[PDB]
Amino acid sequence: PIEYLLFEEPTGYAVFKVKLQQDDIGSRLKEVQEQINDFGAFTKLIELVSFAPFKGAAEALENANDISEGLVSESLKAILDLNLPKASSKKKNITLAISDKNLGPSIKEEFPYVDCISNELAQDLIRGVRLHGEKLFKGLQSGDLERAQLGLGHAYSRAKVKFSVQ
Amino acid sequence: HASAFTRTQDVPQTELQEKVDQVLQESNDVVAEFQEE
Amino acid sequence: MKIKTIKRSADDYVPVKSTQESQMPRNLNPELHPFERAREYTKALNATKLERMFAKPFVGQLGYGHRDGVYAIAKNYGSLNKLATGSADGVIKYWNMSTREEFVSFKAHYGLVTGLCVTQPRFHDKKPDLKSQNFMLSCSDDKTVKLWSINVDDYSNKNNEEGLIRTFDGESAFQGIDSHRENSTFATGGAKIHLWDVNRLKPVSDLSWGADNITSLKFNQNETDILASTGSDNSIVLYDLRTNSPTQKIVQTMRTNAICWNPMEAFNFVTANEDHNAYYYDMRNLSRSLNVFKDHVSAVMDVDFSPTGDEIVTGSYDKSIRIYKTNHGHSREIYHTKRMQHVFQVKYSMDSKYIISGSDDGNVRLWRSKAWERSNVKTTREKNKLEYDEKLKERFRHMPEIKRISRHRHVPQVIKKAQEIKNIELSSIKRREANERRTRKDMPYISERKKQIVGTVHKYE
Amino acid sequence: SKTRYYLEQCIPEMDDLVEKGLFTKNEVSLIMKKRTDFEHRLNSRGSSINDYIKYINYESNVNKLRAKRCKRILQVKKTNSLSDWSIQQRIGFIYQRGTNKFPQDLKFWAMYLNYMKARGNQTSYKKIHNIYNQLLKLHPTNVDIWISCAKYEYEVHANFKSCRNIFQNGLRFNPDVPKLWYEYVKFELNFITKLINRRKVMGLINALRGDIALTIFDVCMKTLGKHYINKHKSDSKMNIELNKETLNYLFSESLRYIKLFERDYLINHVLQFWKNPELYLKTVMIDITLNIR
Amino acid sequence: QTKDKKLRAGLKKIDEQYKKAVSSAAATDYLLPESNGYLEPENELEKTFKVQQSEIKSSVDVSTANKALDLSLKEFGPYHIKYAKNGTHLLITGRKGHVASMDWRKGQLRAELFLNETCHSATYLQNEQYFAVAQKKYTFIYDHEGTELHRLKQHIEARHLDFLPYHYLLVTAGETGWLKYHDVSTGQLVSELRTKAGPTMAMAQNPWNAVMHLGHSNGTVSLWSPSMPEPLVKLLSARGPVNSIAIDRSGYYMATTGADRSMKIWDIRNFKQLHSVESLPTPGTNVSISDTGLLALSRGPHVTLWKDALKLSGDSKPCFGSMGGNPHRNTPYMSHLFAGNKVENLGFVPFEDLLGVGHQTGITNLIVPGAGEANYDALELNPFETKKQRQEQEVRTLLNKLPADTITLDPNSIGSVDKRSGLRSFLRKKTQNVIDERKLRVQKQLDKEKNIRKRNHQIDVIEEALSRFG
Repeated sequence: PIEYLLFEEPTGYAVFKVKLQQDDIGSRLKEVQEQINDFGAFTKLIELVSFAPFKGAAEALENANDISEGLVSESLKAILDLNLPKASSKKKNITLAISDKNLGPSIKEEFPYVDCISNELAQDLIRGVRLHGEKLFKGLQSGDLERAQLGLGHAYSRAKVKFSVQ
Repeated sequence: HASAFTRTQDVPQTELQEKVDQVLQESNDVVAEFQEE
Repeated sequence: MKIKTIKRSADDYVPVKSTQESQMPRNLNPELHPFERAREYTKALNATKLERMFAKPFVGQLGYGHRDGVYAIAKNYGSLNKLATGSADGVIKYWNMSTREEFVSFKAHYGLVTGLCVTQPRFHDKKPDLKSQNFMLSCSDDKTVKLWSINVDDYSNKNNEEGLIRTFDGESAFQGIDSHRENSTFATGGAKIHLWDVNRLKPVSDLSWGADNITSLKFNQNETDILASTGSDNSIVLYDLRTNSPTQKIVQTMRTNAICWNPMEAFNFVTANEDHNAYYYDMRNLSRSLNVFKDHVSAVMDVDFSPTGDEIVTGSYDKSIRIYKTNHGHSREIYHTKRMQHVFQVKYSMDSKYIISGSDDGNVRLWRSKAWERSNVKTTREKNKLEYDEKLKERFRHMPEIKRISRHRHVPQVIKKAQEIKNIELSSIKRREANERRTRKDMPYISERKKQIVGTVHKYE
Repeated sequence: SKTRYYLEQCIPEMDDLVEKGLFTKNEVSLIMKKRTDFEHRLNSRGSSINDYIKYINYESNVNKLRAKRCKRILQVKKTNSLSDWSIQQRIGFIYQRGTNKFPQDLKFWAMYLNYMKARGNQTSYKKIHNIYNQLLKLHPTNVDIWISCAKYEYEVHANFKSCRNIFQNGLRFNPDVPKLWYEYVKFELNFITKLINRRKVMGLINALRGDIALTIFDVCMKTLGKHYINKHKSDSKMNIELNKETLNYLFSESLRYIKLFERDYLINHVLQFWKNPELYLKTVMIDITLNIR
Repeated sequence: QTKDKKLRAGLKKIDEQYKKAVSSAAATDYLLPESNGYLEPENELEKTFKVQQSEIKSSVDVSTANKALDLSLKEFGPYHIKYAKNGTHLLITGRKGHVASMDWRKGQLRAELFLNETCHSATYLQNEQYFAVAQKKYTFIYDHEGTELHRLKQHIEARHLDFLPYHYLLVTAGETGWLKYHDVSTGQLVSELRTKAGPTMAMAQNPWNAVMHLGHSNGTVSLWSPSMPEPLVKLLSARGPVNSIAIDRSGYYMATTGADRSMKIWDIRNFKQLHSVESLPTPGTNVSISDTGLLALSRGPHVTLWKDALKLSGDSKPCFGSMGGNPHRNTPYMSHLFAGNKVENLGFVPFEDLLGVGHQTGITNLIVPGAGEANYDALELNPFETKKQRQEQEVRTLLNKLPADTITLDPNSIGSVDKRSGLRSFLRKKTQNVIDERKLRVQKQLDKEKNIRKRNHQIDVIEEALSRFG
């Protein structure tokens, strides 16, 4: 039960739907790690469902700062609101897989019907997604990921140091 | 299984939602051999 | 003079591109496909050879394990990764099988642990977190039942209270434990079994046929008010909860070390019995047994049903662990190692793919349920080929060559020699019974399923 | 393999089509040849939108030929067969595979939607809504597709509540689009005029109305100012210059709102909030021309 | 039908599954890609055996008319023609030394071998690559370039070698009266049988059964398998020697020609000869069967093709000329005759509609409208094969080769079910003998008790007075 998983990206958020689970007793195995490493075996597990890009670089910087501090952003709340199915708020909650235990409780507070997961298994899925990157986007447009990394890294670092034209 | 059409939580989440909602609330041979064999 | 000959559109048969994959026309005419039985037989033979070559049952073990031998195992029925193991030293551990590591390690008791169970209590003072914590229930030798929390990183929607929620002091030495599910009400079998509530320190009710001890218990899966108990006057007693009373007693010959209900029929259960046997009983007609499972050479120690409800895994006092199907009555497979000894507990896993087996050398080794089904997700072509080979081997199973190479499993020499000695002894007993049948007139033809029941109490007819 | 699976799915309607006397065996074989060609060209590597579109076009032509053949060779408008819905199901499945493989093609998404709306008699409200949910999940920042789904629902079903929620979600995703703000105000005034004309015909057989659009205008100007500040957010001169650029932006937009624009009262509220140099001269000339009107 | 509901339900379940399988087979028959070719006279005055190869070459496309070859290599003897099982490679072996293996469609000579030692016959064994020729004495396995891979020694004077591809088994019928099954994968003489009758004049394989048919000097054909050293069956077919035999692809009909101007059409699966063509002016040299049930006869300057001669009707017996156009007479479907050539052998092309005759000057492909079957199966044999696809299918066939002893008369016979120190050593021998005598004694006692039990199962005045005195 790992139904959806989130992935943050320098050009916005991506929400994937998991189709088949690797069995969680042999998750330490050579064969499951090798099928994570191979691309053609990953798409049987993960298909993209939504991908909302950031508007501008300043919005990207502020949203990255909010992810760093561990809070939820307006765009993130909008994406999850559009994507996740509203189930009953008492039993049978919808399972979202994320990467941060610190990000867990804010997601849970904003959506009482969702349940965050950051396991070794969820970290393995996010690791595979990060490894395969633009091949998983099926032709959907994105910026050059590495150029986005460089720009956002410099902007975030200048913000945390308070660099100055003086 | 939620969609973009219906409202999800039935509570205003933005200022747009709450303002328009409160104003609408105001507005209400061979043969022999073979035989041998 | 109207003629037409056979032309081939070469663009149809070989594509104009280079990346396009060519078509593969198929004509299923049996005149065109000649050797049905021979091709399918050799495909089954190559399938069994590849299976016997790819049989690799052992996958790993759970960390460093325990010190003095694993005597209690309790899987988590809700989740999939979590089990609890309990040594005879007194320490209980809560293994994450995913990472093959522990969560915590509670040095629990002074004496041995005699039972473990995992659960979630239904407190009336609050609703405890079903999600950030799990709960364990350890049933000791020195007259104590201790209920523990485990902080569990399953969900991340929070961010104290690590160990020993509650203790239940006792009067007799507790020996077995199980928990009535969906109601959080646990029964402990000591010298007389007590039904305990989680929120009551005193035992709520007493269940006792007679004043003899009880070795083990187990609730049934469906229709969850039915309990079954194994007592050391070699007797199986079914208990009931909604009438709050003992229900029916059957007295066998030798003591039944374990019992296990099956999760897909709700009134069948298998008993691991000390005369090398596993008896598969119905509930309502206890005057006979539905089946016998026969292939051990020492005392069967534990049994479990696969959650599909069709296979039984049995661990024995001999250092070996067998897997049976419900229909056959003989061992489908035997697992064994020089490093494992006296397998005292066996639990089939919860997704019906693996078999955890706790031996008494202090190691909890988990194995595969079939020695071929790899954990990786497989493409449709390979999955179809795999199911094809399995179905074909099933069809041609009983040919002599297929049977020889499918049954040739290597067994340790002590088990092999003990099995053949047992066969000599049985054949000699059989010929003596045959000579007695020749001489004497009135002897009963005892059935091999009704043989081992000394007597039932509620004699129905 | 998978192509064999799809052609075997194609078999039985062809069986019924040749069994009923409207297609001979040679025509059946030629159809199956073209089907094998299209299925292999789809399933192979390096396939393309051109291949999917050509497949759809050929199947539509085959359906039209079958319709003409059924109207001619036996003069029945609808046979009680399997094929008559089978070909349409095949086209729907082709569109499904195309949008599963290339989920970036706006033109293919639009072809799918126009096909389903055109045969919308036999289709489902729920099916169109599933298509729109899939597309809006994939491309959430396309005000064209947001406006398209809202306008479809408003002009076909006139579901005011659901179209309102559609616009609310679209504006939550894209605050930066004055075209989206413009179209939301357009829909709101169309709904108000529809309601007041409903009241007029009610009186025939036997204002908050502007204030909703006024509030939409107010929150529009606020968020547009914020987001054009965020785009190119530095000293007092740069602050003043970006302030004046944002002011020109918002006031050209409010001029477009006036061009969109009862009407006198709405323009009064617009110039009110505008008051809240040369632009001031533009305001007062708008005032004197309104007093002329 | 039995009156047990469990067996009724089980057999009905098996029956309905069988029905679903054959109906899906017919659905594939709808999915078939192509269609056969026909020849129709269209009138009453026009007869099908009046057409000519020039007329058909004019009336068909350029691809088949370019495929239908006519090679003339007059230097060496009457040539022998063998196609590969795919239908793409051709192999000719002259009578003196010429052996050529050619792709023949794209026009590439794979391997040319000049051998002064007089060759007789040769076959592509498992691909286009390896082919086996016969010589004056020995048999030779040859590689794809033309190099010598192996000199098969034991196959001495191999007259009629032939290969069978599911078992990977190379039959070599010779002259001393002998037949050697030789596995080519492991490289090992699997079976060696002696033919008691005489020099095996003709030979062909039943392909559905994969058994060997020899035709002896007596006038009998004989069916053999590499398991047991006697013939499975023997059929008196004609008198004198048997010149040639051919067997349908379905493995149902046999056509034999014998030197006393005789032709027999046999049913192999039921061993009753369907009929006997006796009106034969010259003795028939060769006889072949196509894949579409079409029969080919060669008298030496003449080749004749009959369509629908392989059934049980009285009209299905082929004749050579009808009086006034009798419909109940089987006129020859298509004829041809050469100038002064004696056709050495002939074989249909596998997946086109041609038959190649090899004769004294060379090679000729005669176009037939309905010779070969139209649409092949690509899992088994592909006329279009890339190199990786070919070698992969080769490894696959080598994996799923069938064992030699499986070759029997009924290819379903696998499925049947049945119920099937000094003093110590001396005294040990003593006690062992005593124990064995003890076992035999207790066996005799049990037998005596069972005999008396069988007896209990089956059950003078002075003698009555003296009754109980014994």
